[PDB]
Amino acid sequence: DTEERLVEHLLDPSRYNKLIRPATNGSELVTVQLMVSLAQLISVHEREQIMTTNVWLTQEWEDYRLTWKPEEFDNMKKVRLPSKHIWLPDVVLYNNADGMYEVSFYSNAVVSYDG
Amino acid sequence: DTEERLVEHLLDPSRYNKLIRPATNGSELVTVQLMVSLAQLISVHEREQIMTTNVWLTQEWEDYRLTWKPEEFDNMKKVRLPSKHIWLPDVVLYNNADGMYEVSFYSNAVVSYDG
Amino acid sequence: ETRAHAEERLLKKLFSGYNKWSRPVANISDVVLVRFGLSIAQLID
Amino acid sequence: ETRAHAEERLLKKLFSGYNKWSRPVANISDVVLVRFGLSIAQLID
Repeated sequence: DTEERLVEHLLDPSRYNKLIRPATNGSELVTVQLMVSLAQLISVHEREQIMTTNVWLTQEWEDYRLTWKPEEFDNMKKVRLPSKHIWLPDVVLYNNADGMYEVSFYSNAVVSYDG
Repeated sequence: DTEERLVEHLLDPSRYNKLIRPATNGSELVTVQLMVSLAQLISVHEREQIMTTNVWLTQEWEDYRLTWKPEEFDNMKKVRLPSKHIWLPDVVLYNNADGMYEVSFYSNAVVSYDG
Repeated sequence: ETRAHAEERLLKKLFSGYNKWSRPVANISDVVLVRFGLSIAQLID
Repeated sequence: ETRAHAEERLLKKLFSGYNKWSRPVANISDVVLVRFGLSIAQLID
């Protein structure tokens, strides 16, 4: 019950906007910390020069307009949010072949009270 | 007639929210009983180390906000509902190759009045 | 007076309060009859 | 006052009366200039 009201409070279209990025203090840069972890190395087609891998890329970034008071919402530290709604920086293989560029599943994103 | 109004009462977007999982009294565990049934063993490609099989995985979980009074509506015991609308736990194979993770058909789900 | 204008009013009227996931039957005990048939365009392989 | 809020106000004002399919030109007789450019990432095969 409380999670529903909390998510409705955070993801209000009038209050939160998906298009513009968050920024403070005269266009300060928003740092994105990414690191890769490969689950299995599928194949290496040497004849076609193609390496097929299965990759999890974990991305961290700070965001200020998503902060909430944790004490009011029953002391919740973390909440799930759909990746399609909240803003996210696009990260894609720049030298990728075979057309496919972006990630597949668009998993849900964890959001802490700090932002 | 009563079936339509009952389904509309259950699946009201302003009343039921899919993005949040059910919980009572601060993150109590919701159990998920799943069991597998092997339809047939389709193929085994040992050259690429891939086993293609036909599987029916049955999932059962208790849910409380979908309950309804049976005495009010012509003593209806069970109702069918679409999968994409009601919440469903994500149970996909990890060691799965070929990228494909989630199930294909997204069949209807039976719901009893108990929950 | 045109045919399209009348069909538009019909389509607006019947889809006004119609549901998709409700199994359309008069009573709970009554059944439906799904006449089923096949045709083969070609036998690929 | 903050920059993000100003950009939000701009984006809200801008898309109020903008239609996608309409070809944006001052007059019908006037033309547009589409500067076009290519770049080769790689030659796959």
